[PDB]
Formats: sequence, structure tokens, C-alpha cells
Amino acid sequence: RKLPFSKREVP
Amino acid sequence: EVQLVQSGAEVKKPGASVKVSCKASGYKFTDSEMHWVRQAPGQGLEWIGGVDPETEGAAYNQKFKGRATITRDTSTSTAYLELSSLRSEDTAVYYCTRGYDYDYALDYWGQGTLVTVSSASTKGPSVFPLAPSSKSTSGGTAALGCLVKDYFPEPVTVSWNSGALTSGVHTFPAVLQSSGLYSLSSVVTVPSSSLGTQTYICNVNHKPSNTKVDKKVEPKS
Amino acid sequence: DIQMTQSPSSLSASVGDRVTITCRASSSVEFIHWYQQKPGKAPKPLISATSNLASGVPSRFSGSGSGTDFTLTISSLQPEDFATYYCQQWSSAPWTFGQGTKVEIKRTVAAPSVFIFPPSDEQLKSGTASVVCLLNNFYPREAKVQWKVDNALQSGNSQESVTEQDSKDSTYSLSSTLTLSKADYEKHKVYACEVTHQGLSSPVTKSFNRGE
Repeated sequence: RKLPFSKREVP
Repeated sequence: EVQLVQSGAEVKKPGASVKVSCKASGYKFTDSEMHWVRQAPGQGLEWIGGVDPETEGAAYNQKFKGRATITRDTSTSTAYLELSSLRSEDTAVYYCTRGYDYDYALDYWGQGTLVTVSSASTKGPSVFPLAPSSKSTSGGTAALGCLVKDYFPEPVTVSWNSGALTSGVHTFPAVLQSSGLYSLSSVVTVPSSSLGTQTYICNVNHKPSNTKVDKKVEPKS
Repeated sequence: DIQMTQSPSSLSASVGDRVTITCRASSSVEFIHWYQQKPGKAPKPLISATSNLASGVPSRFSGSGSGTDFTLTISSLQPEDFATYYCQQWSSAPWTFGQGTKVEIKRTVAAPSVFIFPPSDEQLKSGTASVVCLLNNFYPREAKVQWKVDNALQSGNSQESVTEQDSKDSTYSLSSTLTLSKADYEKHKVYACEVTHQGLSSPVTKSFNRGE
């Protein structure tokens, strides 16, 4: 899961 | 269940600022982004900016940069949008929406917050019944309602019986009166046979003037 | 910025018709998302990444396209599909949306059910009389309401508004309000609302006598 703007990965 | 609950409608003078809240629940607030989207008469939808709680910053659309401030309180799972130096063009419904995954659409949206930018004074409505009578019957059905008159700015919300009555309800778009004040009607069609046993109450809310009116609509005697 | 242009801006079709909405991006995008917005409600996700139906979206919706050209297809238009549809891109900052496409429903003619409401006593105490005429569940939208006071045609003292198309039966409703001062109201007896519509073989008049 990649956050739309920040592109931060969240498993 | 994911819920995004926004603060009530507001009226603000030109040059003033507005701060809208979006209380989130049903998911891990710090693991998603919150975005702000507005719907103005002039356009469809416009992205204002957003925030990833694990960044201590915020992203803005260049159009709103220096005028908008997006913040978040991780302890209360609340996202905030502050818009400053308000202009006529800022009158719009502001939505908060969750940014969950880059491959997926903004999946949950708040109910919206109408912000009106006006120098005109706020005015709470007068609520009058539209009583069912022999003049409001049609093939065993009776129509009844509430007339919500002389308010400013929009919106007024109307529910029936605290939201338990939704079928056959028509809450009309407001009309702009010559005075600059708004008026609307909310009607419902029900069996004419049970007018003496059922209770019909319109719940009228006008957040800008903090007006809450419950009006029981009885058949005319 | 990447400009998203939808065509057409509005369309009308019958229940069971196949409807198409195009979305053109001014520059290539990896994919687009589609949203559906019902009147007075927030937008809802409809399609994710050009062709993946959002959660709970029926199979009659489909999305296709690539680069700059995309299409939303509704294979069998249903009354509940009355909404404005928006495309969106977030391959480039700022994120942008299309201008929206309003989808309206064509259905059979339905005559309005007409109701009349005299002013409440509470309103009269305040010095004004609003007489409300309601036209319920009709199609098409075009309806003529004429106010008659003691059989004299009124002008300039009424306001009307129409609802959005109903999500179940695709009809409209209309409210017309005649506003007079308590003194002007008390000068006349008969208050009539006269309705003209395609579904009515001849005009339907709803009337009452003041204080009856």
C-alpha cells in the first residue's frame, strides 16, 4: 500500500 | 466502519479565515492521507491539498499555497483545513477525503462543509407547517410539509421524524427571495388514512445561525 | 497542470440504454479514477485505476483507456445512475479532476399529483401569507404553474423550484410559493394553483377559499 501523494509504504 | 465527520456550515466575511475539521474513525488515522477537495459553483472538483500524518508537513495545490493551512491532530484523528483571505470565489462545499492507496480512488469522503463568504448578516429561518387537508390529498395519499422561510446563508437541512421518515420526502432546492434571504420547502406524501395516528415532525437545522427547530405538522382543524 | 476534459458535459438516456463518458487528459497519465456524485451528497469512488470497479459498484459499470483517452461505460442505465460522474488523475501534481458529466434519465410521461397549502395561522400572525403549490412526481420537467387570486392571473409574487430527478422513479417534483402580505391575502377569497403538463389532458386546478 503506497500513500497517494507522499508515496509512503504501509504494509 | 470508516466515517469522516465534518464540522458545520459557516458564513465568513471577505478577508476573514475559516477552519474546517474532519474527524476520522474506523481505520488507522496515521496510516492514511487526508485530502481536501472543494466544489465551487464555477467548477466541478478541485484538490486543495492534503496531509500524510507521518510527515509533519502538508502538500498544497499551487493555487492555494500561502492561503491554505492543512493540519492534523493524531490524538483525536482530526484533520483540519484553514483557508485565509476569503473571497467570493471561496464560497463552496469543502470535502475531506481519505488517500488510502495510489492505485485506488479516494475511497471515503466527509459529508462536506458549505462555507459562504459574505458581508451580509446571518439570519435563522422561520419554520411553518404545510398542513395536510382535503386540499392536499391524491388517491388515498396526503401531502404535508414544512416551509423554511427567510434564512441566510445556505444551507438549511431538513429531516423528518429524526431521520426515521425518508420515503416520499422531497426537500426542495432553496429559492433566493428579493430580500436576499432564502426560502425552501420540504414535503412528504403519506397515507391519508393514518393522519390521526402518526406523528410527522420536520427537524430543521441552520448551522450558521445555530438554529434547530422541530415542527409537528398536524392536519388542519 | 494536467487538464481533464470530459465529454459530453451532460447526457440523457433511457433505462436500459448503453451510455459512454469520455475523459481526455491534456498529457499522458498512468491511469484515471472515476467518482459518482449524487445531488446534495459527497462524491463516491466508482472506478480505481482506469478499469477496476470500486467496492459495491455493479457490473454494468466499466472503465477502459490509456495515455490521454479514457471511457466510462454504463451498459444498462438504471434510474439510480442519475448522478454527475468525474474522472481524476494523480500521476502529476496538482491532482486534477474532469468538469463532470451529468447523466439524466428519459422515461415515460407521468402527470403531476397537485396539492395546495394555505398559509399557516402562525405565519399570518407575523404579517405574511405564503400559499404553496406542490406538483409531485412528474415527467418531463416542463410544467406550467399559474397562480389565480379570485380568478385573476398573478404575476411577480411567486417563486418556484424543482427537485433533482428521483433516484428510483426518475420523476421531478416542483414547489411554487405565492407570497403576499397578510393585508393583501385578507382582501381576496379564492386561491388557485393551475397546472399545465404533457401528462394532463387539460389543466388541473387546486384551489381553496380563505378561511375555509
